[PDB]
Amino acid sequence: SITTWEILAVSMSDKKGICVADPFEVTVMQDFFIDLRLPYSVVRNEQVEIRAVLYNYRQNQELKVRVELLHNPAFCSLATTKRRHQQTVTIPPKSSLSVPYVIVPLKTGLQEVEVKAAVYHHFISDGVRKSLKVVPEGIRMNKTVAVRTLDPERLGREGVQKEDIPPADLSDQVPDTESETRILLQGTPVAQMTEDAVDAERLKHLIVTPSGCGEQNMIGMTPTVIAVHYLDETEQWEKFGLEKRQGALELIKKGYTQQLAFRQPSSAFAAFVKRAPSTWLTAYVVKVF
Amino acid sequence: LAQYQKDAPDHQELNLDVSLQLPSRSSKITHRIHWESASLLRSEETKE
Amino acid sequence: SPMYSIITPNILRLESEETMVLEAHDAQGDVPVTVTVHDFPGKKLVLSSEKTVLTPATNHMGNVTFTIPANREFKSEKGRNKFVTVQATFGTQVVEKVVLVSLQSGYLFIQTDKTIYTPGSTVLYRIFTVNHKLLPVGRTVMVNIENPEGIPVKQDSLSSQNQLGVLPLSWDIPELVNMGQWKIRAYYENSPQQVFSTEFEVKEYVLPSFEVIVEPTEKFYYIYNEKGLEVTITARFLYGKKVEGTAFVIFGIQDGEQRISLPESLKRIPIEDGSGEVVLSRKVLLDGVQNPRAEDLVGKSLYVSATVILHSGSDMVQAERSGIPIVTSPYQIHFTKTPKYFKPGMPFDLMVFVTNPDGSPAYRVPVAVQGEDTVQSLTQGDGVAKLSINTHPSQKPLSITVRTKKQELSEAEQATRTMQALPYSTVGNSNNYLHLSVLRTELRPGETLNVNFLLRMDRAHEAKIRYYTYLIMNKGRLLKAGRQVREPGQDLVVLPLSITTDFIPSFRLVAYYTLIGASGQREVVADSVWVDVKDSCVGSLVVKSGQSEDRQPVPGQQMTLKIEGDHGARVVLVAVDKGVFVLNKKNKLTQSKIWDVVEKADIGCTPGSGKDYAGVFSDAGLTFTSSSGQQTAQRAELQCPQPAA
Amino acid sequence: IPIVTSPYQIHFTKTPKYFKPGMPFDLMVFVTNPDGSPAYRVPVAVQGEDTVQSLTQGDGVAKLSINTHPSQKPLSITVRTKKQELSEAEQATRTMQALPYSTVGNSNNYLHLSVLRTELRPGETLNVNFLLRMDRAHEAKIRYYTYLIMNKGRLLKAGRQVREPGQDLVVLPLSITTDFIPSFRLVAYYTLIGASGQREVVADSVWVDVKDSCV
Ligand SMILES: *[C@@H]1O[C@H](CO)[C@@H](O[C@@H]2O[C@H](CO)[C@@H](O)[C@H](O)[C@H]2NC(C)=O)[C@H](O)[C@H]1NC(C)=O
Ligand SMILES: *[C@@H]1O[C@H](CO)[C@@H](O[C@@H]2O[C@H](CO)[C@@H](O)[C@H](O)[C@H]2NC(C)=O)[C@H](O)[C@H]1NC(C)=O
Ligand SMILES: *[C@@H]1O[C@H](CO)[C@@H](O[C@@H]2O[C@H](CO)[C@@H](O)[C@H](O)[C@H]2NC(C)=O)[C@H](O)[C@H]1NC(C)=O
Repeated sequence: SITTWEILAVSMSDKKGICVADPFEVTVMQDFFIDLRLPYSVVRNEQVEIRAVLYNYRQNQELKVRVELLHNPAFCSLATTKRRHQQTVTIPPKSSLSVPYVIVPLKTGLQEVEVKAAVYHHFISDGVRKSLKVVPEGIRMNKTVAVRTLDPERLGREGVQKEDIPPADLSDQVPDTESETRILLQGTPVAQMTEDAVDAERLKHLIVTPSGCGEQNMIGMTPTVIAVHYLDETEQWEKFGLEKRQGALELIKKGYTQQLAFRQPSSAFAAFVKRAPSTWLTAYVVKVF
Repeated sequence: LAQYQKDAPDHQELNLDVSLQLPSRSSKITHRIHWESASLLRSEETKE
Repeated sequence: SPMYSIITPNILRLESEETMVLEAHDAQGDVPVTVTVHDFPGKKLVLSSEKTVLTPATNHMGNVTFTIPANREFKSEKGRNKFVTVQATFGTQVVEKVVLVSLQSGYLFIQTDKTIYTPGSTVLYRIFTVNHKLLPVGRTVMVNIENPEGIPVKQDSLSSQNQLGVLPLSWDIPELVNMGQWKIRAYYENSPQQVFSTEFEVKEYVLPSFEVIVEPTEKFYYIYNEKGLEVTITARFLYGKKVEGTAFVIFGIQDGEQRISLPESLKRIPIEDGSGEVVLSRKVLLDGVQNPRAEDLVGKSLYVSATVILHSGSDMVQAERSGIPIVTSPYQIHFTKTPKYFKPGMPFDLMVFVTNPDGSPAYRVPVAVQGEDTVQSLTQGDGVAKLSINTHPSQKPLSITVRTKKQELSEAEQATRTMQALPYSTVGNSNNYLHLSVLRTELRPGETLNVNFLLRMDRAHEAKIRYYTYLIMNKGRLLKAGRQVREPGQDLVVLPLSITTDFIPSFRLVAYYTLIGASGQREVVADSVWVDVKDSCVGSLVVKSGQSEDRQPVPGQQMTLKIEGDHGARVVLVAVDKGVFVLNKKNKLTQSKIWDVVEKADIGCTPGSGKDYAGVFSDAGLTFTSSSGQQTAQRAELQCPQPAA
Repeated sequence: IPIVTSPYQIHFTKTPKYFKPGMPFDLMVFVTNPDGSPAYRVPVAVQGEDTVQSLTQGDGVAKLSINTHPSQKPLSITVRTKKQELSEAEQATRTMQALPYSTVGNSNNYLHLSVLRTELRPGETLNVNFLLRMDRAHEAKIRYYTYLIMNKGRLLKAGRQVREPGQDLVVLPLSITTDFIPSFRLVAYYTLIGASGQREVVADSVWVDVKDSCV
């Protein structure tokens, strides 16, 4: 191909990291050449025009060119094996000349087209062989077969559901052509069933320092212990303050250390060690702990 | 209110096991749908 | 007693190294320090490694490192915030703090061989897998290819371990396809919520043989220009020779996302010597709009569409220039690189960012403060100008307005911007400050930079200041930290800092001192500044020609590709016709966009300074917590707060 | 073509030979190739402490600095290059001795100037920094500075820079024009009646190189 190429280079170093280099440009060129500019696709069995452009970049020399379209079994033209389709043209210097040809596509697919040209009194020549798609007449259609709901509890009864998809009837289909069937599945996103929790605005007061007797230490430790667990599961430490969970952790640890000081030697609890042990308070600490 | 959250109720209960029986039928395409794939698309293409 | 101190970033990342800086202040003798990382909330213990000893020979310093693993337990919550807890025990006194965690683990960059493809062709694509340090990492990547309406058609899962962070893969486009924009999306396995993407187009085309350039004389339009907007046309063949043809060009107006076309703006010019020129006059534009006010035209934008055909008539290229602003001002002034917090009674530096109306940086334009015409300065290469004021000890905010003074341009053409800076708050209004000052140049690796530390306090407490503590934040992690000692009477000290390749593209320096002053109270005063570094490769890959002669080689000829680069590096290649890029040059990856993605991932939000010592660290992106009790502000949001604009 | 042990030549030619006691001091080190052409991007360091290192700019000048103590004794300064692969016999070195400033009546009241070190082109701005050092009883008496510019053997520009109390540092931007080519000197001073009622003058100066080009 005659153009300027742009080369992109990216390096990967285990110590110097990724580096995307500056693009390097290489201009590939010949002084005399052809560029056959085909369409991407052509309708089969309809006569079309191809445009072959021939370029002359001498600064003071016009050139006599014999240009020829070659015979093709897949494309009908004036070029046959006995009789060739050739012309004799003249290209002025620092200019380009376009030579039209007319052809007819004969068979479907990506078929071959070839042209050549050579100049008189110099031995510089060029040939261009490209392929272009011969498409049968017709157009793309993306119709929908079916759109239906799946629910095995609701449809088919008792958690089992069977459902068929017939193929498309497509009587307008072009003969011997591809036909994809795109199947898609997407679940149903169901949400909510959650009520609003308490916004933790007025819950900032329940941090109480434990103090006093064993029951009184349990009174002061009572709102501090439950509030951390509520704010853990409601994750409202963003509004409340992340520093206050560590501060409450010291008060919960201080409450437990003070709670073990009123422990009876038979693993029981009361306000004092002199007092007879309380059955209800023993059950309440087990609920708290 | 903590036990109301923590393991809070939610409308999702997806546990779908869907399988297809192909025209080529060399294998049965089978996928699963749960909560992490609730809004996930699953697509397959044929050539016929 | 001595005060123990821990400094870490605001936000910690999964699957990457995290720097932990331990210091003790005013300390005597050795103190052992044990380090532990726990989860939040509760206690499951995620990391119990590392310990060190703060020594007076090392000025009670100690930097230790760790790495955060991620498992199925860590990756569980994907949508809402979660935190962890850092524990460091200084002798018998423990200091701990809850830290915000980001779930990001690195970067993914996707290169395609073309920006636009045909039905029935192959797409070649390489995925580069790097960590946060832009170094190749071996992880499992999940890649998906989606349709124009968002349907995944092909998906992959592969690890790049022992492949030097390169995943070369391929896929064929079917002929049964919907033309339009197609998207490739990718994410790491251990970070599913961080999604990377790049786009390409599918169309039915053949490549053109020439390119058309549409060049406005100025990349904006001034409304009261009687001549109007001049747009020069340049057209040449792809191998570099001049195009002879005839161009058809039409103008239009873009208001928001909606485009309006001006039909009578059409002209027909021949393209001679590879060039042409067309002018849209002021009368035709006002005749095109039905609103005769010139004031309502401000804020909207123009676009140009050209259609050029060769005089052989065998090829055709359509080009487009768009986004040309209709403005009263050929410049845009921003305080985006200026800190919003001044030091009362201590001079303050202004870094003024001036751009062209499209957004490109303006070069060598003189700007001045609105107060006093004597203080003027011209912009440097990156569009930054240096101004400064001599601040009074006003505890009231100080309004700063900057206006350009470029010659010949009228006062309606002079841009201006107005902001309001805020005073630094000292601890207990002690009026004891720290002021940083530094050179403002384009920084290349290998240069030295003089950092200046100015102390302001009463002389009864100046003898208690024996050191400064500095840290360097670069790319969201701590790169370097240390102490700079000070003898009495040396209110200014200088520290030379050598620039290496690790400092690219931008870094923040923080510095502080501490003492027990006033009525026997611990005081912390800090300062910070943001510095831009010239965007370049960490390495240096260059591609050039091996041959020195035979200019424009023949088709098919052998030539020598010469590749100079860093030793030990792996290089990937692709060679593309430029006619693909004339059709579609969007989404091309480059090194400047890589540093732009890293700068968009920065956790610092302000160009230095702050409302106090805590605001200095929080705006820079750092957390501090001391044993006495002074600590940074809580931050539970990963993103930066948005300016009022 | 010189036959040498050293591929570089270190000179203190652009460094002042007089230091300010107890105030940090700047070193401008001029390094050349053996013919005399300026060396590019060679790292030099002070002999005392390996931590303070810097590389030369385009004009062969490197920036080093020390944090000076109030020694009334002269201070020896030795600079040595640290360029890699080259042996210690190949590393150039130079040794000088700087001299202390003498204040009026040993009052220890100084003036310190500091400035950026870049290649200066016409049209750029240059921040000039004025640091005052004195006791606070006389800091309220210093209300102004007096500056002058010497270029090509004649005075080019001069003026006053006012100062408010508590503002020991002030900054003055200087725009570079074509008149400053090829090199110029800035002087600055203040004055007051201090100590026991005695007139005192304290001054400081610096020499700046400008990029050689046409006016
Ligand atoms: C058939 O395929 C086309 C794509 O070729 C699809 O319709 C497109 O929908 C997008 C919006 O997502 C529009 O931007 C395009 O203009 C549409 N294309 C058209 C109208 O050709 C869709 O899959 C199918 N559409 C129809 C109308 O059958
Ligand atoms: C933190 O400690 C590490 C110790 O591993 C330091 O790394 C060494 O630093 C010294 C001096 O900078 C170098 O001479 C060594 O070569 C480094 N070690 C290795 C293995 O390369 C690190 O510099 C320290 N960082 C801070 C900020 O204090
Ligand atoms: C000394 O006085 C002369 C007066 O002739 C000053 O020249 C003028 O300076 C002002 C302000 O710089 C300019 O606006 C004028 O245009 C100058 N006059 C002319 C005729 O051009 C000169 O600047 C003064 N120099 C100093 C050092 O004070």
